[PDB]
Amino acid sequence: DGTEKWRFKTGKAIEASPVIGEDGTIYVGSNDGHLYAINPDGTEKWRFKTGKAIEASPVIGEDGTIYVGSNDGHLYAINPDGTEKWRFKTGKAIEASPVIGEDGTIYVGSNDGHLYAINPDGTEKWRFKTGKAIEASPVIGEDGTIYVGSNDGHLYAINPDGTEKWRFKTGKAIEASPVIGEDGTIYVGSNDGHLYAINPDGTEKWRFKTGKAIEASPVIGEDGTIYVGSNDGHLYAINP
Amino acid sequence: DGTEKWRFKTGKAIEASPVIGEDGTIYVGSNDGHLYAINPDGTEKWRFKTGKAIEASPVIGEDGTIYVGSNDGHLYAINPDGTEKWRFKTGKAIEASPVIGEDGTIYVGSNDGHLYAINPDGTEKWRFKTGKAIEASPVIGEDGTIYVGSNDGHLYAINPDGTEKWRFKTGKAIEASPVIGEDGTIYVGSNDGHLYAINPDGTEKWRFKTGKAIEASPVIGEDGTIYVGSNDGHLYAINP
Amino acid sequence: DGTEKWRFKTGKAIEASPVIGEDGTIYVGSNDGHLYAINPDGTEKWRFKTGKAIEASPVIGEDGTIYVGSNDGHLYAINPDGTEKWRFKTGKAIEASPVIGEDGTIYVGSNDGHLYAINPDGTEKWRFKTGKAIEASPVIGEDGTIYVGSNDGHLYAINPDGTEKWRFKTGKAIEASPVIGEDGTIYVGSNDGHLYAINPDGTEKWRFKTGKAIEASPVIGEDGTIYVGSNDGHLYAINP
Repeated sequence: DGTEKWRFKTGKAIEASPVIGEDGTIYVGSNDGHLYAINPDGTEKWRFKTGKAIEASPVIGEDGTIYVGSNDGHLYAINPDGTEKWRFKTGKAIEASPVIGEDGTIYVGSNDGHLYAINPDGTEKWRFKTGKAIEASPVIGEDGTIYVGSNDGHLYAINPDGTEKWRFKTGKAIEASPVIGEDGTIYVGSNDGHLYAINPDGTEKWRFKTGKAIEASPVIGEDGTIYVGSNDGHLYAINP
Repeated sequence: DGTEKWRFKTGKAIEASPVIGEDGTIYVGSNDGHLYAINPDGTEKWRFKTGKAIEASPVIGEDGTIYVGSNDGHLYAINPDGTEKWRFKTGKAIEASPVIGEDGTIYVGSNDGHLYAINPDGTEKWRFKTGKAIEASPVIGEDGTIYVGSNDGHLYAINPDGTEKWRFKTGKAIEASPVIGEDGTIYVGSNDGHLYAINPDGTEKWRFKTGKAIEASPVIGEDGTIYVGSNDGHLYAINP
Repeated sequence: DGTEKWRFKTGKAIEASPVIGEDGTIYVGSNDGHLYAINPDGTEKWRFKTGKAIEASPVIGEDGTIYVGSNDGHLYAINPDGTEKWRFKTGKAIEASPVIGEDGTIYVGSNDGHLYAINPDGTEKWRFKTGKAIEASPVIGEDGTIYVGSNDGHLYAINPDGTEKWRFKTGKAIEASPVIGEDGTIYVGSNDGHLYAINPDGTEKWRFKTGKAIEASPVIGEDGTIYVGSNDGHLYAINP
């Protein structure tokens, strides 16, 4: 019917989608700086205040921990009861959701330029410096490789140990996460106008030219077609 | 009497009107990336190479410098002899001509969402955020239909062959990806404030009005409840 | 492979050059629907909210009223203090700037097919119906005849009372304003690839064939030579 079941009021705009935990608790971040945990009936289970607006959806670990990045520059790990498990400070805002690896390692990009890998107990496992701010979420390959784009124009493939597997130079800032095809091909769009297809070894498979910047990730069809939007007003379907 | 006096070939389409200098010189930008200076007899005085297509007409200051924006993202200041005076870098393409203040400041807009005021020596006086139009990744239904929301305010349903299956008109730009439910209902938020529920055939099933723009995708719970946040501060829970 | 399977136009957000008032204020219309008044120091003087994107530059009249068309269908009249003086509702989006006659009448085209004549107090003096959307501003000859091209392919010559003086058929949509020579000749470019020169009585003086569509208005040199760019790649100089 499309009728309102309930509405929950936070202090400022909600910019990131909510996420539902396994017991039905709904979590949403708000530009008022708080992460909210809402019961299915619409009543606040708890709030948790960070220092500034939360732009990115939170992410839930298998033990129920809630991970959220804040414009205050910290990644917060929050217990299911709303108490603080730990906080991990990067130097500038965190604009995109963290990602959790198989072993529970939490990867998060920061506007300070680094990709951070954080242990389940909150200590730094390592950092990886790039040229400029990281705007989009990292993506993990089937073999444990962590791919991350940077406003430095480069796509970085990072080993689980923190060392560089390789980098790939595009002409201009990358604003969106890459996507991994069925055969390990890594697709990523750049402000240079090109959609790039990278082989798992870091070599360029091909590149597809549009007229203006590509600002959202591509998505891959059942038959492997890659669909990408461009700032030139078109959606492109590209043969593999 | 309508006879050809001459013709001047460039690389690609000429999109904008030419501009005539004080001394009869005709300036014209080309999609070929170049700014051409043509003499009154049709011979070429000089050309000037930008990195990408020029879409808009150049402007001439009082001292004769020729200003021209390019899709390469730079505003170029050209001396009357055809040498570069300076260049001013923005993040994305410049699609409209600059305009010049009385004190000689050059104002230009960029696809990076800003209006730039540039001092006549090519340094930045200030910038003003004018609002970037955002677009989101497309989404694919399980029958193959590709769904993408547009800054013109439509959700487009595109068939796998590239033909339009239908379009659904919302009142303002759609900034976040649609989300499809079990029964195939297509959910999408608009900057007009509504969450829309579309049937697979492109007809409206219902609409749910919130106070302000919806900027992030909705999420469906396991019992069918639709959750969505709004720029009005609320997270709304909606029945199917 | 990496070759293009197809492309689909999803609607490009258009923006127009800013306009400078006589006190120094810079005016820009935005994708988000606002007209922004920016002080010369880069601070915001005010913002005026329309319902959808503004695609054409504002125009300022004698008394300082600021006129701006919106994709919400309305032509707006704003006071220098950013208050609404009046609004005028057309059937569809307004894509090109208005023009002000010598007697203060405000002329504007609409995607609904009509050219509207509006009094400085917001009431409708008349409306002229053409077959398809009006994409480019009208032009006023020195005897007060108002010329407007239309996507229906005709150039229309309208008397100041709103009655058709004459129409002139070209083969396809006219996208660019016409231009009037000193002897009264009306020059118009068509998507049929021809530059038309039209006598004040609506008879055809001549036509000049380029290879592809003409997207921008011709410009007349001081010696009468007509310059016009073409999508065929050339700039043409044509004798009067």
